[PDB]
Amino acid sequence: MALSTIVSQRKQIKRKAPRGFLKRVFKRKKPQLRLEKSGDLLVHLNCLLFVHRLAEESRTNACASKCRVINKEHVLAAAKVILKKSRG
Amino acid sequence: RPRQDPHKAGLSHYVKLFSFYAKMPMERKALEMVEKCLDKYFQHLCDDLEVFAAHAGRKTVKPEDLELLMRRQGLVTDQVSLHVLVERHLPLEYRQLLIPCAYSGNSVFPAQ
Amino acid sequence: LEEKLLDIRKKRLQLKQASESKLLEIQTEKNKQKIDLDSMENSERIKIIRQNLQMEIKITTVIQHVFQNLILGSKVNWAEDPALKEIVLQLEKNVDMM
Amino acid sequence: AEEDALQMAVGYFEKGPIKASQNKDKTLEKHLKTVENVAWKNGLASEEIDILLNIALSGKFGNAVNTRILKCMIPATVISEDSVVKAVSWLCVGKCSGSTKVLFYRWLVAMFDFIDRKEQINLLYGFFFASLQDDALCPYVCHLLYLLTKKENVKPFRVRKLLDLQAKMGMQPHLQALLSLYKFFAPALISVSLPVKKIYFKNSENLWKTALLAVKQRNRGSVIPVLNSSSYTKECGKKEMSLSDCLNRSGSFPLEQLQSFPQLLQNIHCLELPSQMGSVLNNSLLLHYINCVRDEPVLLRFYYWLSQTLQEECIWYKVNNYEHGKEFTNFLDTIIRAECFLQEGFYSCEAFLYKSLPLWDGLCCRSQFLQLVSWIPFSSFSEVKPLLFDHLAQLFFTSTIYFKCSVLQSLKELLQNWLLWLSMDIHMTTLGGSMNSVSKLIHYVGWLSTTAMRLESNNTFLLHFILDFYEK
Amino acid sequence: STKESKNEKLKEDLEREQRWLDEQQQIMESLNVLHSELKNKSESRIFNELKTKMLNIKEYKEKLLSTLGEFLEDHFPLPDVNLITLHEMLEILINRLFDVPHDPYVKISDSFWPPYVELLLRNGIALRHPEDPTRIRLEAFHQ
Amino acid sequence: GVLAHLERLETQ
Repeated sequence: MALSTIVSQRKQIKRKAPRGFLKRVFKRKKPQLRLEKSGDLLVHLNCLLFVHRLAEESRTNACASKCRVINKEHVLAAAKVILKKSRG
Repeated sequence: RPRQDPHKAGLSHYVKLFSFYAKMPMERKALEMVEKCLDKYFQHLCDDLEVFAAHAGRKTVKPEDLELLMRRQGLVTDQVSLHVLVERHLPLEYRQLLIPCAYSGNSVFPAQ
Repeated sequence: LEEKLLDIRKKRLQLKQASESKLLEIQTEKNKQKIDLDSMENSERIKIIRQNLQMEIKITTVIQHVFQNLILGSKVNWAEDPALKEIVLQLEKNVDMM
Repeated sequence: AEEDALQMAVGYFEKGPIKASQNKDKTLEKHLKTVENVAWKNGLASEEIDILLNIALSGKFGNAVNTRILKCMIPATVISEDSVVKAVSWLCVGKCSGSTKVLFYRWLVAMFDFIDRKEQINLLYGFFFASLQDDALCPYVCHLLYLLTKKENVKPFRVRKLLDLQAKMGMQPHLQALLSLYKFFAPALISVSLPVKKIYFKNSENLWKTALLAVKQRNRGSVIPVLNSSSYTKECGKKEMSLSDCLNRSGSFPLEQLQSFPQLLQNIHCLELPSQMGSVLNNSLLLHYINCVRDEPVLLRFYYWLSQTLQEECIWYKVNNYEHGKEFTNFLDTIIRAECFLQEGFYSCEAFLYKSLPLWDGLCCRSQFLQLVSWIPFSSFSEVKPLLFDHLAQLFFTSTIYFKCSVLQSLKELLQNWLLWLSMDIHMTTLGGSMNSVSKLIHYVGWLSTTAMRLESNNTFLLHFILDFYEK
Repeated sequence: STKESKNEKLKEDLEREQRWLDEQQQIMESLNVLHSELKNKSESRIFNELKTKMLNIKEYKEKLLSTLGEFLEDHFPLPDVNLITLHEMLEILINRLFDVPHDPYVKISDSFWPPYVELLLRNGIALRHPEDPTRIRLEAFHQ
Repeated sequence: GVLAHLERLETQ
């Protein structure tokens, strides 16, 4: 397999969430606010749902645009709608 | 002698989750794209949480703000509440901390 | 060497010849004892008690599993109380083989 | 000496923690040092195992102290079952942390065979199976269940639990092994085909490897089908439970439990036959059973399988395929070694001999072929002559001297086998018609020997074999 | 040379035949002992066996049910619209599972407060409907 | 055996 192409992961990594990374990001972005006890878990869940939406959209865009391998324009066009739908 | 910044180390988890959910071979040029979209999504999420907390009248972020945001996103409704999504997508160690449960003489944890 | 091998093989053949008929008669006796008792199947009181046995077995299995899951989820120490220890030790065993 | 100090240390463990005198904490650390020393030099007894396990899993001395108690746990003696039951109950309490739970599970996996009784451990299968929800304890609990699994434990709802766990996590080797085991124990509920043997469970040496070796030195003083159980089509369509198992009768004996000679002795009258009879060809415990069975379906199945195999694997019959080569020779050697036992030959070999003899050249598989010729059932000479002996003589009168010696040896062995099988019938066509066959055989081989002596110009190397035959 | 080879093969075959003879003697002795023991050793008795089996099963089930009721009463009292106890919910679920086999789902009511429902769903006792979380069913343990 | 020995004598 070429280094440019990555095969799909047959096994999923452990479902442990990087709570420290999310806390550090939320602190460096908005340091004036304070997150609650387990808000990072809800942020992780929202990120999981966003990634799932983006993945399915990129998959259908790549399979509908005469392609067996996900390219850059496919995920680009998927993000251009997913990012707009994810805000409210 | 490898060197990894915490940002890429944090984003690699979601990148691998995306690669697993795609169920299709993906070119390497899409990884940085997914990372940039994740950064933009995190920025917009932080801004939305900030404005929601400001409108709520308090400085701290509470789970009702995230519930309102997910409801505006179309993910959470009155029938399909947040508990259903927590049970569907989260392991037991997090469900024990998020969803309240009673045991041993009506002892409820967390207090809800 | 051949003088020894001859007698060895002769004894082996005799043993085989005996064991053949022995095992044959054992097997035929076992089959004769099993088939009639399997094919008796009187319909005066057995057809009514078999369904009751099945239903009781199912109900007992369901109750056993429910009690086990409840004791597990209640987060209580059962080893200190022997009265509950006997129950949690008798829960896992089968019901039909009683 | 120091045993009184050990008793005082375990008594202090029984008392509890300390609040103010933190130098007594260093004193109990010296006590732990003594416990580690005595566990390294000779180990620990069985009386303090329960107390130390309950203290470590209670959660009173903190994680930093309980982390090394499990490491210094060296079972010099046998482990009791009530201690493990109390440990499982303390785990079910929920006061422990994750690291101590992982350590306890690894210790229980490493010290599994050091327990005397294992029935009450299997009686707690549900408490071990329920802990598969945690992603941190999944591999160790899977490894433990891979050893604690029996037939009465596989149930459909646990199969559904494993299926949903696989759907949520993906292809995990510690899950694939458990799924393969569950399929082996219940093939009518789960269908799994694993690709390859690769390392499924990690072979990570535990912290007690130097203690494992210590307790060991203390205790010092394919052509053929694979072996599988019967097809699951037995009792496939059933409306109700049979009257036999409702009354708990004998039943049958499983095939995977048959691993030794006493187990065959105890259950010789009731056995489970394989799904493919060819697998019996390379198993001594099943050869001992089929030695005295004389059943028609088994013989028919074996005949069909062996005939098809010999027809397809031959080198000069029905196909020009020399690619087999040594494979056919090894198969024939296995067949000969199997038919030396049972003191008789199969009918498939006789049919193959009758079929492939006119096309033989006399050099491909001379040894195995001529050894298969010796195991021919006793029959009249006039009937068996045109099928075998005509071709044998036609190949004999035009070959080298070594072929002559080989066929003389084969005929001697055939005569010996015929005489051995005829000697037992007189103890039970009459004998008058039976002696005529061996007389005609002796006259035929004598004519062969005379003609061969005339042809080979009176070679003594052949006269030796002739005299060896006449000696018998 | 040929005689030497013959002698070697003869010795090997002698050893193998001796071992086989020993094993066959053991097998024959065991089979004879088993046949002797077997030779040494009417719907009324069948009905009596079925009756005592049913009686044992009923006694065990009654004892287990009484113990489960006592446990649920002493460990999970009535919580302080009114809410029913967990025992009533379990009985309703079992009844719906046993009476209606193809439709065992029950709609969640106000009496089923989130604590007990979450407990039952976490301990694997109950399962939500795949299409609407407002309906729950009991796990088929007997199947 | 004797047959294998005859074979290996024939090969040479």
